[PDB]
Amino acid sequence: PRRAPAFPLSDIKAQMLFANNIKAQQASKRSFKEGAIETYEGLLSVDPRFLSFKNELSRYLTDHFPANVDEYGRVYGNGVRTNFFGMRHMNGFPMIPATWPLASNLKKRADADLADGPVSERDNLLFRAAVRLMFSDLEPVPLKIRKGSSTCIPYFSNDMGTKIEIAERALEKAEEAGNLMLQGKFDDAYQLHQMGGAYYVVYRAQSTDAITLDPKTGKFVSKDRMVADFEYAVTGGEQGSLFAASKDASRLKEQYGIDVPDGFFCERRRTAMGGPFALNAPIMAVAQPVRNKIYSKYAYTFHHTTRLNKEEKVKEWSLCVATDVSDHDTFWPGWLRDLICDELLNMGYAPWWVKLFETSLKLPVYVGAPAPEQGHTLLGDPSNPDLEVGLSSGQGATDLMGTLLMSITYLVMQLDHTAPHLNSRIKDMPSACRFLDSYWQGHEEIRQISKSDDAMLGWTKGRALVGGHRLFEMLKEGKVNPSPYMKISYEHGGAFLGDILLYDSRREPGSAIFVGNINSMLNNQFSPEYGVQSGVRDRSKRKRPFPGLAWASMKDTYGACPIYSDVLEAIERCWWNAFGESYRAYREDMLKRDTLELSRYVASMARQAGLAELTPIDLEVLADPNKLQYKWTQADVSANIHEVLMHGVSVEKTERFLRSVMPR
Ligand SMILES: [Mg+2]
Ligand SMILES: [Mg+2]
Repeated sequence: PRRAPAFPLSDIKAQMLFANNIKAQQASKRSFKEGAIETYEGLLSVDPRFLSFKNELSRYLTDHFPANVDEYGRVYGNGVRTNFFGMRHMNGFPMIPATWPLASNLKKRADADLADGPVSERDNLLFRAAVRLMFSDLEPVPLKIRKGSSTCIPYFSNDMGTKIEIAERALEKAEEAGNLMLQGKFDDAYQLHQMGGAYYVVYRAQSTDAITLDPKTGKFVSKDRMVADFEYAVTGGEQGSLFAASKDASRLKEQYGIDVPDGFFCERRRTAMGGPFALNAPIMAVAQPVRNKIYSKYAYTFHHTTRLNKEEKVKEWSLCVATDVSDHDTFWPGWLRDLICDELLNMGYAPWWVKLFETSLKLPVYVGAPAPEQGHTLLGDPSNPDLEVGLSSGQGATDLMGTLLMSITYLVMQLDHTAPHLNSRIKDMPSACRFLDSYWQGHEEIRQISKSDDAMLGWTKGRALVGGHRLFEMLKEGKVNPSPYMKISYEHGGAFLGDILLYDSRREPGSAIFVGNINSMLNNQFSPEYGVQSGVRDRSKRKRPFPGLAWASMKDTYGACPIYSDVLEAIERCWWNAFGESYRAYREDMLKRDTLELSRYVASMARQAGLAELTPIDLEVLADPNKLQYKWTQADVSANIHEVLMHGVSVEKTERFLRSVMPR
């Protein structure tokens, strides 16, 4: 059922993806690379004292604080959902091999018994109503670009000046490029305007993953992560194999002379993709105004900040169901891309812009190095983009694509299983829009708070409440999938956007509280995804600009966890045993140094200003800007702090671009 074409790096089709510069050529050729991360300045992830510390601490905390999760996946008591063995990885050393990305997810969806389009007219109206509500009365804003981010295919530039030029040029030439694509002239659009080509596959670490201790043997077991070989990826699973990647770290002693303590493993590696910047810039110019609309008008469902902000909504509910979606990005349906595009055309959006948007979600993928002696292959033909990868992580609107799919998927689940009396309110497009507008503002007896694949579904008192309880029971039983669209289950230890919903003896939302996840504190402090990048002079360009700052926001973020104090004492005791030093003093010194360094980057901050004007969100984001890509948004961060991490193209250039895209 159609194997995707594949081209080696030597092929002209792959060569055309990399510009005639050292950075682009190095990216094309880069072989498999691995190494210990510099966890903190002058400390490697594989340091014997650090691994001794991790062994003692993970064992102690699991022993003294076993998980408190009930039969319905509700967290209670200590606020712990699993063991603390997730920290036991040799950070910087990945599992081998990483997966080859699936060129087509059509068979994957069909075999999982998931729909190839909207099941009913009601569902079709709801998905289309979501497009009309999300993309309608948008306001232009400056196009913000992350400092130090790559432009990927074809230039691979990390320079802000070059990035601004590329983005401004892209906004000027998007119409001409989109019109060429409408004529089927993809090669011309790419050659002239660098809009097309492929996504560049980057493999990212998921630093902590499940590890269990087998009581029978006293030996640790890592969670098996299934990977697809090249044959499986190109055939969409028709041929080739899906097998467990090797997390065995024994190899590090032989290859690198690194001592590997018992029960320490190689890290899980996830595919991530970087988009061709010239294609992403015109998409981002529309995506940011869309986020501003949904986070303002539909703030109830979509805008999530603090644990108390979430708590105020959830406390009003009679029932709260914390859902889980299996492999969201790979299962994301191409028919939704086509439905979105069709509806934007119906609204009066520029056909050339819709074509660029459509193309961004069908683009080929360049596979770098999943393992030693593997990769350097382009999947799909850039002359006619036709891939069905699901949702590409580096696309300019991925968060919105996951949010649109999932928000409607959950609403449909609530309609099907709990509220058939509301079906009469969804008769046509105007009534579908009126109903969805009301639902998204939290005005109906069925409610939700969501972001992509993370959500909490609510029921107030009323006719739907009884159905709500049956749906929860169906999820607990786990025999029937409640959705025709995605694989839905209940979360084992309900949480929403990093905050655990802590229930009491009553097991009711009214008396439940949102608390920080203590395991996330440990993940962030002892298993960061990236090293400190001490060689990158401009700190704002680093993946972890100011790691020391997270100590100042720790109490605000995690202080509400029942075992907060216990964990900090256990850390201090174990760090003393391992290093013969105070961890608290070590972090206080790092906090002082990073606070001083920060003033160099903030115009409003004098030579030794201090953190007085900064919020806990500001501090968490300066230590980890990745939180700005999955947890928070621009409006949640102080203006002077957002400027440290991002730079923009003028609103004058974006305003003119947006006028040409949008309906009359
Ligand atoms: Mg899952
Ligand atoms: Mg959830």
